[PDB]
Amino acid sequence: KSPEELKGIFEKYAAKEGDPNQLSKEELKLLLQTEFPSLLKGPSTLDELFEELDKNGDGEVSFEEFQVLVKKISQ
Ligand SMILES: [Ca+2]
Ligand SMILES: [Ca+2]
Repeated sequence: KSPEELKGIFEKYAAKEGDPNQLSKEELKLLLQTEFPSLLKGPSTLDELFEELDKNGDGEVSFEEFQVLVKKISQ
């Protein structure tokens, strides 16, 4: 899908709790299993995907941080 469509998906989830703008490990899990099931059933564990994605270490994944995965998503 288009970039605007991914932001859309990102968005429904980031808002379920905490910062309505960023993903929590729970919200990322939720996103991943409903929308992209094989991202999370690869070599990394959700926990390990979370570490990779959280660049700062603020416990949230922003949309910009989320861009990494997109390559696999779009793939
Ligand atoms: Ca959130
Ligand atoms: Ca972060």
